[PDB]
Amino acid sequence: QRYSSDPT
Amino acid sequence: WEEARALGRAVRMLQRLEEQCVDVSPPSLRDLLPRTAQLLREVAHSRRAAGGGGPGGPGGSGDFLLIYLANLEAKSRQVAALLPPSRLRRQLAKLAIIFSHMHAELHALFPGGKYCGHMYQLTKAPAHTFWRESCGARCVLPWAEFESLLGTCHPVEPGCTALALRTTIDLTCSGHVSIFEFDVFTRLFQPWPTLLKNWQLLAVNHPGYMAFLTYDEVQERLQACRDKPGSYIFRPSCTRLGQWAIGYVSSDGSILQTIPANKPLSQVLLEGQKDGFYLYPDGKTHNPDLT
Ligand SMILES: [Ca+2]
Repeated sequence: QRYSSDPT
Repeated sequence: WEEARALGRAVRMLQRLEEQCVDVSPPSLRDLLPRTAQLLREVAHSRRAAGGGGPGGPGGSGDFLLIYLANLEAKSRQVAALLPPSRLRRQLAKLAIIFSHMHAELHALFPGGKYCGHMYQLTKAPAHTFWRESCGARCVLPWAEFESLLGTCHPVEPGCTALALRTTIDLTCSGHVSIFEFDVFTRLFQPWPTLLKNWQLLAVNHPGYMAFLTYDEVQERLQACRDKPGSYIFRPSCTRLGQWAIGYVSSDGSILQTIPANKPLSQVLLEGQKDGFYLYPDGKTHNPDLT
């Protein structure tokens, strides 16, 4: 998916 | 009705454009043109009934549609003048974003064709109260009136600053501010009590901010910085309106894009600077101080 998780 | 006839004309114009666009990632004109046309047909059918039009007068449903359809015509003429029987790619990307915004606004305020602008609720409560206290039941205002009413709480300096504000708020580039556009703006630039300072710090004075860029445009732009891990830019999401999309270069040079938590952006950027991820805005040396 286009939008990935918070790299933190 | 004149309004019935205007709605007919708009549907025909979008059908012409849909047919002229027969030659994909969001926002896409191919997708949005028939979706908008289908929604306008729904509005046309709904307007044929008695009431449901909501509180009358300036800024009501009929006023919204007069302004919306005139803008939709102007935007549709721009797209037609551009289409064949890279500057062109950029002009059509910007217009796709405008059409995505016009579709989302009409879906927000006339879902299924049925007006709800007098009942619409903003996402942030302080902003909701400001709108209903200042604007009442209206769903739309011309820019100049909106600037003046906003200034009872959050005044902006006339000239270039005010015009930059207008450019940020006016998603549909119509010259009018709807309650939907004000919802989006007050989500992006929360929190309310410092609304325009937040907007000045992020959208005027921050090198990481981009306006009116698509996902694919940011993927391309940041490749210039792929050998500088920590480089980042931020722009409004096109598909989740009211939310930010942060593009950044990871430790291995990959360009990724993420949508933050419902948190003020200044906080998300301060924490990501601390954690070593959002360091070089647009690949530039200087990260501005958000304290
Ligand atoms: Ca507008």
